[PDB]
Amino acid sequence: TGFKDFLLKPELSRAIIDCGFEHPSEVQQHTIPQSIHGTDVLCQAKSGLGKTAVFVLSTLQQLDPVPGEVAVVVICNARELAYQIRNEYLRFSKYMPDVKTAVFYGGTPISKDAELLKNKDTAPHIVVATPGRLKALVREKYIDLSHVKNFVIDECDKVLEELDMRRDVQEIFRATPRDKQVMMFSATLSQEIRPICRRFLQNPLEIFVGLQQYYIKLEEREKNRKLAQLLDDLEFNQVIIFVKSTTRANELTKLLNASNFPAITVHGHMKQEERIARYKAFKDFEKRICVSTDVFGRGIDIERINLAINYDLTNEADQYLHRVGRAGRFGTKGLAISFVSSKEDEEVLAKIQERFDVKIAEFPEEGIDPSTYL
Amino acid sequence: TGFKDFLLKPELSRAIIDCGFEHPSEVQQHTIPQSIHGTDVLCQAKSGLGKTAVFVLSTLQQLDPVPGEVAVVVICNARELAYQIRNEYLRFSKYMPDVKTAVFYGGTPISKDAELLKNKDTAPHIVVATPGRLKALVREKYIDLSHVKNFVIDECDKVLEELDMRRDVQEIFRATPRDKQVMMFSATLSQEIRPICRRFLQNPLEIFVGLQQYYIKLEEREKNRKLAQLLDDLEFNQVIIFVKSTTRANELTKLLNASNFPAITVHGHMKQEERIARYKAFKDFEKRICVSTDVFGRGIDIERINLAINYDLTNEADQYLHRVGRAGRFGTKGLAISFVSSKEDEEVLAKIQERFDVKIAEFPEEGIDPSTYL
Repeated sequence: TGFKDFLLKPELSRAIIDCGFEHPSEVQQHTIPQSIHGTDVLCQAKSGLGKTAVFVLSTLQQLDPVPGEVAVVVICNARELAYQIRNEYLRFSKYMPDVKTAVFYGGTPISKDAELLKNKDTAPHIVVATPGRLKALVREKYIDLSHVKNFVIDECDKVLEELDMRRDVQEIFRATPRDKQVMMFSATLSQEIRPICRRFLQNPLEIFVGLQQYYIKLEEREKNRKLAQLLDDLEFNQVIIFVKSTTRANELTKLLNASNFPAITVHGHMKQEERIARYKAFKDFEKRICVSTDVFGRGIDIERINLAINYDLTNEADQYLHRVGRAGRFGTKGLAISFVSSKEDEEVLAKIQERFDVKIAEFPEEGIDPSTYL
Repeated sequence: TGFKDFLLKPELSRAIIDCGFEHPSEVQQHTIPQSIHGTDVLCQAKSGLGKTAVFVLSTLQQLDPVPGEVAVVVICNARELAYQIRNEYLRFSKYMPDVKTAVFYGGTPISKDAELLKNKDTAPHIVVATPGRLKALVREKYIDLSHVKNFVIDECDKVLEELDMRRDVQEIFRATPRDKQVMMFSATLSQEIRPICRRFLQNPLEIFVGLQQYYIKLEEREKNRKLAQLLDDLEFNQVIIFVKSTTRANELTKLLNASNFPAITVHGHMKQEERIARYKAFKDFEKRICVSTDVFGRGIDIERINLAINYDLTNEADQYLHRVGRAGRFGTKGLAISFVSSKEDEEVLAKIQERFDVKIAEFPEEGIDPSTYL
């Protein structure tokens, strides 16, 4: 239990242990201890290495709940991301009954958010939101932000370069006390956006920047039968299958369900009500197979994924490393298999091995030992 | 026939007259005459003011076809845009039987492009392509670019800032003679991309930078019957109907098709194979009605749209001006009608009129004269 060295509340440490966390990532070791003191944070870390837990655990530790009073505000760029972030607040405030959280975004009647804000059972101490609706709550005085002590902007580079989101965020930022902690996070903080960020911070802490791999050389007409055989022989907990288009995702998923391989699919061109519903179905282990485009190529963390299959290879090596990264989370065991069915699959597979030193061996025809990836 | 003052081939001028062109836009007046001489061009012009006709008519005038020899190469960033550009070459080479053109992009077997390149009926003098596939044609020597005299990069700022496209484009650019004409076009040429552009030019010519509005105050349950009546009484060529959500787009479009109002819909939550298929169906006048979210609120240019209906009003005035801008393209006649069904429709309609000086009159109960918008 490495997080207990941060000297956090016993309710926090207990919830962190129920979430499977045992070793803090490097961004959390470099940010959490000094963020607890209320120091402003401008943080950059690579995709999926745990920036959410930084400001979630930090604000939850500084929080002392005052009833009916919003103390923490978190801003992101997308509605489902806000829903995801609020669900992380719920899981770490598991054993803090006094804490109440709410999320707000467009697409829902704003009158119901007003009622939820006044109710004594739902009056939130922590508010996650998208800039548009939260501004529509500040300006119609459905919410009071005169007591905010923690102001968080996630994906701050996108929030502050899009100018309609910047106006809303700055309107929200001017309803808060000036003597608050401000924290910003993004995997990409270019030299051109950092000066814009600094106009919200005051002397901030600035942080800047087991997987077995095989390939199979085959033809496109042989992918369906070889994949079905792979899923019958390999012993996996959950598998993610990456495809290069949405049409190939839906058609492959339809053939998997027809062949007694229960699978779901997530991609663009789909209603977000449906994208999230299947995301939760796969995340909560109702089906062991997920076919998706690069919409799940980065960041997604599902601990039961120990098999990633590149049904279609990527154009460049960087996306490949993020794809196979979905398996073997937190240095656990995993297995990655890529299909090489054309000329660029061979040059991109050729360009992956010099970049990372990995010899992506050809999948042996006799198969592999289950112990070598379990 | 203003284009005849450029002193172009009689076959070109004749095809230009069949395309309805009669007056050159300012970008074409400032670029075409000096581009005909083979002078390098770095051109910036606003969206939709005719940059395609600049390099299309210019290369077609300089072209003297040599059989089996590629003389002109055009690079864009998207596959459908390449298909669109090649179709513009077809329409202006209408009366030039010697000219042959081809387009190449991913998603198709590359062996068939090789066969099309060798065939004496299809060996192209002008090649439009996306950087990925054209590089895969140069490096496997399916195409010969040792004779290119005109090299065009459309949307050059996107082609050269994305680095996988820059590598491919520079690999293609090194298979061409160095003493060729190079032309680049984009609506956005920031100060940061122009030095990168100049490394391909040599002393280039550098060019840098009627709507009737009404509203109807009604209730939400009355929108369907009032819209159906509006589409039966008003005389429009094509109509765009803007909705605030994707669920309301699909349900409204389904009711329109049931009531003998053939319509299509484009929005998020949809497979992009399907989004584009309906975009082309509406753009090519197969159905006169399109229901969409703000995915078509900006930029989209369809000349037959003379009626825009705000079935759901926007949150802020800026998006309203872009929405109604889809009708009456290039200063032609148009008609805009917005539904006011709640309190903010009234304050946002209130805030539109001070910003733009327009008195958006209430739609008269007796209807409006067809002459006032035709």
